[PDB]
Amino acid sequence: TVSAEDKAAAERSKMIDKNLREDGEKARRTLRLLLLGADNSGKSTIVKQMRIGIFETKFQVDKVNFHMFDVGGQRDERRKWIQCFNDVTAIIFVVDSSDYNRLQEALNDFKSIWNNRWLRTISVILFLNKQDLLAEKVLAGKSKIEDYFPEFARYTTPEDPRVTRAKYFIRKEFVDISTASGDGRHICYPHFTCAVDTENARRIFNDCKDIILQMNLREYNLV
Amino acid sequence: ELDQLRQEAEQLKNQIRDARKACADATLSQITNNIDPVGRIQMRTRRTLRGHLAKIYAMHWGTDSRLLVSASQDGKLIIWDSYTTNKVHAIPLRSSWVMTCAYAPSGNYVACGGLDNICSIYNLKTREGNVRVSRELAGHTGYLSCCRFLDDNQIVTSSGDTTCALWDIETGQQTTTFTGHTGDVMSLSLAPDTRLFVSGACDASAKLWDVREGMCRQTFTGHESDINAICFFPNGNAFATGSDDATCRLFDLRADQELMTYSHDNIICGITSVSFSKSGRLLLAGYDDFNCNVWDALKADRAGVLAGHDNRVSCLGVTDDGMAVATGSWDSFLKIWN
Amino acid sequence: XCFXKTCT
Amino acid sequence: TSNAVLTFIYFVVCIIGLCGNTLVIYVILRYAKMKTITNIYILNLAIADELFMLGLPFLAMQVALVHWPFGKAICRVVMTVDGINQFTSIFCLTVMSIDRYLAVVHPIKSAKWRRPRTAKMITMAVWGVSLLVILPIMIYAGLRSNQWGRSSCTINWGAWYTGFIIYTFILGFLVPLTIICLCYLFIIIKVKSSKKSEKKVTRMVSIVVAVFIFCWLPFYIFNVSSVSMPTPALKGMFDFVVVLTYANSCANPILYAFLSDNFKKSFQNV
Amino acid sequence: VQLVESGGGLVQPGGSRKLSCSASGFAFSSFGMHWVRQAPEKGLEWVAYISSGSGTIYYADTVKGRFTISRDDPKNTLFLQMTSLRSEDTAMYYCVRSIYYYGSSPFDFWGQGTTLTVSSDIVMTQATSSVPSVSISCRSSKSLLHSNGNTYLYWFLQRPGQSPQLLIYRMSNLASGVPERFSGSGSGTAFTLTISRLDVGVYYCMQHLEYPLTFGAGTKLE
Amino acid sequence: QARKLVEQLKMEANIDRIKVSKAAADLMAYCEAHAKEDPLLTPVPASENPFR
Repeated sequence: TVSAEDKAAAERSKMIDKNLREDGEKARRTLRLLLLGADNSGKSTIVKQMRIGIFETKFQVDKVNFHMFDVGGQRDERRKWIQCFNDVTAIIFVVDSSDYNRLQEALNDFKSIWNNRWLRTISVILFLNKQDLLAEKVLAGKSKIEDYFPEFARYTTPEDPRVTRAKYFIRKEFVDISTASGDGRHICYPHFTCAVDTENARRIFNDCKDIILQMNLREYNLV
Repeated sequence: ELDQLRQEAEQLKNQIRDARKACADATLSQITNNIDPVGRIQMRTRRTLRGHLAKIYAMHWGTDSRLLVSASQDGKLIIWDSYTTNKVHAIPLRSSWVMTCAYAPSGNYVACGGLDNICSIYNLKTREGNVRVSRELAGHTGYLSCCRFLDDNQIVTSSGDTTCALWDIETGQQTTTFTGHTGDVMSLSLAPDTRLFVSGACDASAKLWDVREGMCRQTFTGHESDINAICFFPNGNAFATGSDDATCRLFDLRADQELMTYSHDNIICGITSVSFSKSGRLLLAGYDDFNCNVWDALKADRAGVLAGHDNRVSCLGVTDDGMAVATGSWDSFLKIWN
Repeated sequence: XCFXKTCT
Repeated sequence: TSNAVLTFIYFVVCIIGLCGNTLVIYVILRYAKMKTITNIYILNLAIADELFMLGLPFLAMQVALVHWPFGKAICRVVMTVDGINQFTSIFCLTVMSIDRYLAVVHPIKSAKWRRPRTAKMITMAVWGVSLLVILPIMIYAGLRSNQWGRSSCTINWGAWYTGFIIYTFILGFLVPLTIICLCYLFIIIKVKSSKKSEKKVTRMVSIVVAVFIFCWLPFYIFNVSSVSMPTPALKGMFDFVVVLTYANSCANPILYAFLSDNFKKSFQNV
Repeated sequence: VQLVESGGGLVQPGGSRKLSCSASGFAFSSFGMHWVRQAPEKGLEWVAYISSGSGTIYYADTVKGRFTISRDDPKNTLFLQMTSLRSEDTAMYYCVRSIYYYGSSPFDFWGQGTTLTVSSDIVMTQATSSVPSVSISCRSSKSLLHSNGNTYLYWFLQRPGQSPQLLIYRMSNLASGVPERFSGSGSGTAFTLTISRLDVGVYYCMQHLEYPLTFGAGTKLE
Repeated sequence: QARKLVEQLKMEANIDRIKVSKAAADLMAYCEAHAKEDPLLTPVPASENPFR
């Protein structure tokens, strides 16, 4: 029926099949993250702080292995290559709150990303840089907020009351976009950080734990 | 200055439109209404190939219509046999992001590339029973989308920076570069005699190019959104194109005009790949609605549907002999249809 | 009386 | 008169259980493809429940004809298979709850321990343990005459019977109930630590525990009362008790499978 | 690519000896290995075969139960143990390598041998003992053709003072480094080798359809 | 860049056009000539089919 040649071929095929199944486990362990943002923001600074053509970074926390990817180019026309990143655990979006003129671009970018068709399950971690510079610019007194946002004057608050009121105004402004049509499938995490912080990894770890917990609990149908 | 040039361009466009209107004689559907329909066509699966752990982004048939290659996002490139469904070669990759693969007509080299901006060429016929990287080609600013072989010592490459290039393996430098696209290009098709080739981009246009001279002979534009796939008529006188607006279109070279549209009001998702058969009566097209369809190439009527996948289809192919077709999707499975 | 899965 | 009602009850519960378990097994085997871990445990429990109901008509005939005409070699294996299934069902339920605990409480670190190979391996362990546990049930199975003049078969032949009942009571309630309840309590604590999900999960745990207790307690209560201390009322009560014993197998697959969301969509395919 | 064998020695009948060989310059776990012996005044005869990964072991019918074959992959060595030595067990020993898949060319390489001095199946048929455009015929008891469309026959050339090589497999395919003048043809139970523009030696017919492997009688061109 | 654009447009303008009916007839004739060699629409017996 079958010659010896076919028997040897089948044996070779089985020995080929074994190695792929054996090897998949080693790669199925680590965790993956995407990094997105604009220029004039401290991507490199935070990357170097955490550590101590596509570019990738790997690090280790509590015997848990994290990989971080980022892509630069295409003149902010990414509609094509976002479709590849359809299985990552989280996207880290970082923005500077010191500059008052470019915030509208940040809101537009966040609205564009949050409402993508393919990215209907991935969650986002929001980072706000340059807190101290914001405080100094507020204490200078020559910078006005009501000019760019007229509502800020009529807003009511729920080291200085002015800096805290501005911070909470910005936080509400960013968060209010996400809750419009969230539908309970994915959520947002707001944080405040400076340029000399050191405890970012714990925040990332805790947020990843919460994301995995929610996904698993939805899978087992306890709600 | 600029106003006079704009007026001259408008006059040229108006003259071209008037000539195109004058050249139109009668509709194709009326002429082809006399031919009897082929009728209902039904096909069933014969074999299912398995062994991947991620999604699939490429596929290409062999010249003898017995071997094929497959590329995935787990970092592996696999060579498969059709009848016996055994494995011959498995190749690891340096980069984990891959969007295309290419098989040689002689049967000695394979080509791969993706987000890394380098096209890698692998040699299979070596001693010590091993597959080693033969060469690496770099010099593109953006990612790669498609790549074919002209012969054993030539290759054509298409990238996302609105350019195309022609490479020689031995020299390693771009002998010729093709430019003129406003938006990023997606697909690329090659003529049977390897004298001309056609390309499409995201600006809803198609362009024809000559290999020897490197100049754009003709340009076409009739769509509204991105162009996702392109095919070439067996004779060498027509194109079939698919776009994001859920409509397929047929174009002609000599008349420089469209002939027919393929559409239906009950489908809305985009189109991802198209192909013909040997005779030319059938047009195979996959969609995002978890299934594929076959259309009449002349009467423009629905004939048959193929289903069985759980995600969108990404690629499909037809052999030279015309015995069978092959499809793949995001289910990590390949299916051979007869 | 009864034992196991039946009575006497 | 009451015997006809009892036989009707037996037939009805057997039909319902067989139909439900057959539907679940067919749907799981056909379209689900057993991709996820949960389907393994669901399949195992469904198969055990399906095999449990095989012996119901034999006991129905035995209680109807007030005599056993099948012979001596039949009911030995009858009680053997009953002893296997009665324990494998409970052990599978306990292990499934144990698996449920780790996934929620420890998300990251449990991933190494949860692999399809271990899930496949653990399936045979419960069957083996059940067989080893019930080894003595079939070594002393014999017959005994009755007042009406008929012979019925019973179990291993003063206080040895009381010790056997105590052993079965311990191995049937002491371990399973507490280890089922503590895991759900810890789940509640963890989910509340991190406003309608609490109501749903509390309702689920309460209904599960209530159903289990209501189904299982009266049987052991009646057996203990009999062993500690001759009218047809006692026989009728015992028959109804052993009828009620079988409701858990009928009710389990509906409560763990049909109400689950990621089971309807595939059920919509066929 | 080097296959070096150095071991063994002349011992009295009833004794024992060990043979070893080492390989360098190619992957060792990929291939399968064969041990084949030749008498001083006779032809070639297959002895033993071991596969890749040690999945299967095959011993000859006439020497089963007296020999053992094994190998070590980290050390890249292939060895055998001999038991119950006799007078008729004096023959030179060769080791060869092969690889099996779609389009492969097994029996690719032959290594140097070491001389040892001791102190039903298909039967091939050759045209003649020796024959001084040249055609050589070959015949078999049973047709060597299968339903899958392949027919199994190999042509081996032996050169004086040199190891045998491979010329033609499946009587339609030229091995690497073979000039185009050689050719082969045939059909069921009839095989022919043709050479034009004349290289003298002995040419062997080989059968690979079934496990017990039989070599050719031996025809010499002078 | 206007001069290059108008020069390219003028170069592409010089072209020869064909009638629509003739092209449609040519495609119809070519599709009719080779219709006997298509195994997709004419089912083949199991003897010729390799995959069966």
